[PDB]
Amino acid sequence: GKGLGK
Amino acid sequence: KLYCICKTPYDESKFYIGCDRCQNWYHGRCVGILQSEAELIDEYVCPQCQSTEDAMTVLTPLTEKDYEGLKRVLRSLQAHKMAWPFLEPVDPNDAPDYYGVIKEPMDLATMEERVQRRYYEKLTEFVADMTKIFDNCRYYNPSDSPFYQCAEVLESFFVQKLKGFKA
Ligand SMILES: [Zn+2]
Ligand SMILES: [Zn+2]
Repeated sequence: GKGLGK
Repeated sequence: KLYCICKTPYDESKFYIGCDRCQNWYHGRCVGILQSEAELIDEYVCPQCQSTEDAMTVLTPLTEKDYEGLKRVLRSLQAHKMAWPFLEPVDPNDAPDYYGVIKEPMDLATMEERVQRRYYEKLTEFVADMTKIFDNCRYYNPSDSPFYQCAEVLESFFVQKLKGFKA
């Protein structure tokens, strides 16, 4: 996951 | 001059079946078809032509009936237990960095709007948008996250539901 998170 | 998958000279003593697509003739024997068996299929379609037909299903224009199909396919996806993350655009409030990470966002509601306005001209364009949904999710979310697993499951489902879509 490249994202900070949901 | 040479015929059939076996590339041999024409022999008039042998039973041939003709492919209604390319009009080439094939030894019944080489295609696993007896004469009595050939009088039960109306249109023989040879190995080479058949795989061409298979390949071109995603490229031919979407008919009015195909559009009925896309609507059904979309509805079954929206109803799937694992489709909850994909129903609407990601909310920036839930994932503040999302629209900075994901360059081409996609979701099922956007795809429904696109089907509504007949945006798709070939099946491959619909598949491309669906694939974006899953690829984005797997890109943004860690592999051990239920979001990622939801993408894995839903893509597998979709690929199944697309079999025998087109006439
Ligand atoms: Zn053929
Ligand atoms: Zn042959």
